[PDB]
Amino acid sequence: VNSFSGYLKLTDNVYIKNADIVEEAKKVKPTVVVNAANVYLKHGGGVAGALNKATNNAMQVESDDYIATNGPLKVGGSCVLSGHNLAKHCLHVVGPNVNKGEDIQLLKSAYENFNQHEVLLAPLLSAGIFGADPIHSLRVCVDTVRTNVYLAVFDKNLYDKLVSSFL
Ligand SMILES: CN(Cc1ccccn1)c1ncnc2[nH]c3cc(F)ccc3c12
Repeated sequence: VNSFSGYLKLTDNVYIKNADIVEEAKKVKPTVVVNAANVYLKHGGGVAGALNKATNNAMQVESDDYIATNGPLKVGGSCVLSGHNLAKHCLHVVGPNVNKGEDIQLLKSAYENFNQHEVLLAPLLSAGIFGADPIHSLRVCVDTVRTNVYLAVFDKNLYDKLVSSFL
């Protein structure tokens, strides 16, 4: 039993809700919140900008030190950093950005990072300003993640479409 509330169950291990991931993170305090990161951990907009703003820029400060030490992530890769006031940990995952021409096949590799964590609160990778089709992202999620994932979808219209079109 966990504290996630109001989710629709899609499969054995995938759940979905219309929610603001920032507000869901602050209420749940999950062990892991997933950020929709880029390779530079520059949290300027989309989910990343919202999560970083909610940490009063502490996420960005920590991320800049991470990059100065380790260099950029790989597209499809991830790193674990602090969850600050939102979660125990933040798993920064880099899905391909279609608006940069990155290979959509890397979306599966991106979701594989979720399997290293038993339970996660996450957005749909490569959705929003990353330019992928969220229906495809949901399909890859369901077909790749085996651990328990709670997907927060900000846009109510999109959510209804994701639920209604799910196979
Ligand atoms: C993937 N996105 C955004 C998105 C874009 C297009 C269609 C659907 N969703 C999110 N997903 C879950 N929670 C979110 N909180 C957000 C707060 C923001 F200020 C900006 C973005 C998000 C956000």
